[PDB]
Amino acid sequence: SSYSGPIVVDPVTRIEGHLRIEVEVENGKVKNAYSSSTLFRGLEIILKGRDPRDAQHFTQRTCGVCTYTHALASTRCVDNAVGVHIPKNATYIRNLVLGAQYLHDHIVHFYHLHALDFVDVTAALKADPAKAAKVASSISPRKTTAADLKAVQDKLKTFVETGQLGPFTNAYFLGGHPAYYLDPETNLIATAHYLEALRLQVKAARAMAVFGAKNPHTQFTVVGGVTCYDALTPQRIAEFEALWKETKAFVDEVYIPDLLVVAAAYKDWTQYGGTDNFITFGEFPKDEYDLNSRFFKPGVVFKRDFKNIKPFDKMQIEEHVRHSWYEGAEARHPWKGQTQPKYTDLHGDDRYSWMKAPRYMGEPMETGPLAQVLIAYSQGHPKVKAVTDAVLAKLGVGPEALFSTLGRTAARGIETAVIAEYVGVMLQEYKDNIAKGDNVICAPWEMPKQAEGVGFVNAPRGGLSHWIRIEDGKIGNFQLVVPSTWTLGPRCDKNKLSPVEASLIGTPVADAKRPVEILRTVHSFDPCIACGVH
Amino acid sequence: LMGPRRPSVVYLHNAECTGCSESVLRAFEPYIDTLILDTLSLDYHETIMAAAGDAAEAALEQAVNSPHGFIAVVEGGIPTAANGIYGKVANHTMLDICSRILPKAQAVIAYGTCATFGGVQAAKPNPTGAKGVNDALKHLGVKAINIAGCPPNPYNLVGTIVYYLKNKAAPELDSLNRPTMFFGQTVHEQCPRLPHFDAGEFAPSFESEEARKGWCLYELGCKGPVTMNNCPKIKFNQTNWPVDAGHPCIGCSEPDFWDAMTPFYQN
Ligand code: SF4
Ligand code: SF4
Ligand code: F3S
Ligand SMILES: [Mg+2]
Repeated sequence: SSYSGPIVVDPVTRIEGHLRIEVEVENGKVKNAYSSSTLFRGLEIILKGRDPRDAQHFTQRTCGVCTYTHALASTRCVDNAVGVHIPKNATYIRNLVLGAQYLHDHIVHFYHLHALDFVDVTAALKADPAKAAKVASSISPRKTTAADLKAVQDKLKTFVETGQLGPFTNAYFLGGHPAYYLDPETNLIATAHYLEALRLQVKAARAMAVFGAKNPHTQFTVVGGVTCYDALTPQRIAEFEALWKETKAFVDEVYIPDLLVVAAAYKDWTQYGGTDNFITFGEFPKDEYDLNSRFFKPGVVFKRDFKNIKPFDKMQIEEHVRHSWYEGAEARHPWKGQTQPKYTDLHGDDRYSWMKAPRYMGEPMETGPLAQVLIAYSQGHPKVKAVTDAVLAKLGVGPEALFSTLGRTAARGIETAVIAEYVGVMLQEYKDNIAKGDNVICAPWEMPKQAEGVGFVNAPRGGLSHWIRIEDGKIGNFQLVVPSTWTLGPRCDKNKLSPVEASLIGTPVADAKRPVEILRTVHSFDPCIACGVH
Repeated sequence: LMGPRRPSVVYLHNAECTGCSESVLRAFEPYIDTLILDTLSLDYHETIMAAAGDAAEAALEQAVNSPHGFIAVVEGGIPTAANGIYGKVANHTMLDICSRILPKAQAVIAYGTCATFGGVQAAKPNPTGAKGVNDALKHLGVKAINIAGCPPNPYNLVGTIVYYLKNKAAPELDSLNRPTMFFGQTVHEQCPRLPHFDAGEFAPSFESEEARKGWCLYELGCKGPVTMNNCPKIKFNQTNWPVDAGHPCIGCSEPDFWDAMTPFYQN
């Protein structure tokens, strides 16, 4: 029954943006892969000549999934270029909004983007809700009853019997699928939590708007700090804190237990989707000018050598275009970046994506939760170690298991749990700082006629950097190098496969018409194509 | 994916950041689960649908050719430069996809300043020749209801859909084809800082005591006076909106605002 031949997945759904994945399969296993990003917008071109203060408003529209993150990166970049040191409270407020973004983003990724690769929603109808409730209650301090799950089952039953399956139309699990393993009861628990997560995420996102005006696309940052004097009030802090507390409870009581039950059922997925090299920029600074002041620290790892973490040197980044739809073949450091579109169609002149191919010391680097977690762990981060160790003990696997599709999925949860607790620490520090009588949230600054700046964010998908060259007080060059660009960009001029391409080699494909195994690995990177290409 | 019973919605993603899709997920009373289970049938949506690839393409064709009819909700501008190649889905240009599908819709809603007016990728110098839906597809007689903002208030999408389902017609539309029930007033005439505006009480900087005290943000660039939206009334996420967070309006529900309203910190 084993398939040899191509498979194309276009569109890849349950990602942000427009991705085409192409693979070559031989005897039922992926032998070759191409990551093709098929929308270009050209925000870097549009920014040229504009006021540097305007950049964050444009670049935030790089992505509405990882909303805020680009406004924060551009504002850090312009803050850096003009040499302003923002007030402690601006750092706290920016950091808190970012922590809230991570919780929202990862919860929606696991349930609403990733889980339909592993959960058969229609098999939930066959479940025994009483058995299901016992299972749910055994994995979480939250008690679930048979009646609770029967309500979900009854709602789903009515939906399915209507014949209008909506988002479930033509799903790869319909009719059953050999790569779908869960029993009906676990399908029912996951489906109940999927639905619950649709309303919880409203609260998670609202936490960002308490300080940040609105979600999506916050509007509280400025060069020099933040604008939201109301964020100092006890009422707004309490409102934030209540949403955070409810969000964290969902992470701890619903998301992580579900993540572990699914991972235990798919333990074969420790064997696929590994990568060699990792990069991370660190996040949640005490000092805006010192990455090593961040709660997660930057670092670089080659060939899984975590005993030899290398410092991150921002000058070792170059973005390749040889296999991308841009002019020529010359890789550029982003302070010398070029964005010169030139389309050749799929594989025309060996080019197949609108993403550039970032390389660090010439190597392809995974970024995102697995990089942040593994590097933190290896740096001795006590909270990351405690949660990672508990997850591995629960799953009964060794650390080697993390180098996989399952491992990266688990790392996204680990980071969610760690950040959810750390938001409480930042909140307390913020409260303490106000109580000392510091009510300042914005600092004055002056625009230089000529400057260079860079801003670093570790976003939910990894290391984000915005790079500016100011000339005559305007934007002379503005380059974004985004986490999905690293992970899902194409080959470079040394023909090295990018992390997603390389990770797909060896993927089994049970049914080429329904290649859910490809989706499991691709989705585990949490692709953001609007981000990767901009 | 549909048949009778709930009205079918086909949701298309062109040149977009997915912020408009995310805004719909923030729907409140009704929430998005009620909308997808009870009110509507969401028959194609690349961000959340289970099918991918050929299976997704099949679901789309099934929805578009249904004898029951469908409503199209469109996010993102259409890149038209170089015969549409800057944006493709399933190796078709977005221009071709929309040209084929939207004339078949019973009604079209352009959701998003990008879909309504061209948006961020249409800002100068518009390398991809991005256009709003009605501009790009004028020649095919497509007249989408425009729900503007970056992203819009999801209250405005649900209110328009509910109206449409009730009345079987679009609501009163302004000269930019936006419903007057939501876009009939400037942000400014609804703003709590208007008394300071009237008094010439402007914050001269974000760090100033005047800003701390909530004075008017006009001198810091506020585009509220020239922007039609219901932000101060409905707010976002049931809790806040840009000026109440201390930041000027950047005009985001207006056509061409990336070029017309910039520099964002000047008036
Ligand atoms: S209107 Fe704004 S939020 Fe919506 S897709 Fe366009 S850039 Fe994104
Ligand atoms: S802050 Fe803006 S919308 Fe409010 S009164 Fe001043 S100019 Fe008008
Ligand atoms: S920037 Fe947009 S969200 Fe409202 S306050 Fe101004 S129209
Ligand atoms: Mg770039």
